[PDB]
Amino acid sequence: ASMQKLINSVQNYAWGSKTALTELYGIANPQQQPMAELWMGAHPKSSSRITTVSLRDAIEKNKTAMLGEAVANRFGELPFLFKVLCAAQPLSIQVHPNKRNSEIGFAKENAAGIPMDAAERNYKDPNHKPELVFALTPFLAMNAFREFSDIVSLLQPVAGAHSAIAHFLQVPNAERLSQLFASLLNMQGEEKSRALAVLKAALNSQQGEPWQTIRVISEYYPDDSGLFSPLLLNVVKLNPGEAMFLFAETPAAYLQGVALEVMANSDNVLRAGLTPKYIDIPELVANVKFEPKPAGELLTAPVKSGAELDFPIPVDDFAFSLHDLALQETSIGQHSAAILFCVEGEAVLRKDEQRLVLKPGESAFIGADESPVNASGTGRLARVYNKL
Repeated sequence: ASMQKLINSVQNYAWGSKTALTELYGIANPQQQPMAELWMGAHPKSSSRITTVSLRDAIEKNKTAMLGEAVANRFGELPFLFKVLCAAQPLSIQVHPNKRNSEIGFAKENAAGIPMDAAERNYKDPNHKPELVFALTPFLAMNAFREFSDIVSLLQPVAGAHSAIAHFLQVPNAERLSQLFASLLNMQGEEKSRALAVLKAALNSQQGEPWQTIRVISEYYPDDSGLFSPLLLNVVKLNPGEAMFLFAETPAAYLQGVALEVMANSDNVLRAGLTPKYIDIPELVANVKFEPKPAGELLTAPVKSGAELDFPIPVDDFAFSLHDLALQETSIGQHSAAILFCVEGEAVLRKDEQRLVLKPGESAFIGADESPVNASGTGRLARVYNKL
């Protein structure tokens, strides 16, 4: 009644793990389909359900009661989508355009009648909202350009791969990094073969990172210019419990591991490597900020208050927090809708006389009108909500 145990959709994309969700959370998979994403939210294409009715429909009927006044007024819907992402294969490198360009791209595609579900559709929102990724198992990824001196150092053993690399080495700056980035992506035929050969040779003469990451990617993307991108972008291996923001105009890729993912329901994606799909390179370059981001600034620094561990997000759309469960009840309240997810151990949620048990991988939806709820047990409980 007050606490709705969620029935969640599993997107079976080809790149998904066949065993990850089953091993971690005991979720059934007898056909051994690749389970890529567990969706917790009210996305129109595949909303979570409550005991069954659609959560989206449940929210539609009583928005102010379910979402709260603040969220209803600001967004008019559940403003976030909460996912468990299981990367068995490396995914494409993606850029999320900024607000200004997101409006134009969104408008451009709408002006040409491009449907929202079409494969050509890159822009599905007239705004940039950030994305938080939170590691559940060791999570390999790429995020943002390295310091120019770091890129210089890493490009030395493959200087002869392409003239644009040599060009960047002469003057390591933003505009030549942009030229390098675009030229790499635009390599064709024997220009591509020559460059790749030089890289594959360097793999045998270089050790450690990011050369090991290139080897891991090359199994799935052997004939792809994106194999050079770990030399340009920071390779990050998040330990369980660490988190990362996806920034606008900043190339990033999820390579392997299991992680929680909070985002806005609609997303804008320009592919930037590790993909068979066509890439509009001028549009990509126009939507990329070629400014180095040091490794220290990649991880989101959380804030611990009591048993709550908040990961501050620079926008009101969604908030993320971990709650260390104890045997004594602690109150988990909010002025908005919340989705509670049991990360590990076990979570007993209580609202008056109602009790709801959540084993790892299970989740519950708490409406704004049913806050607060008392949580006890062991392990950690993850919450997505709004600080409004």
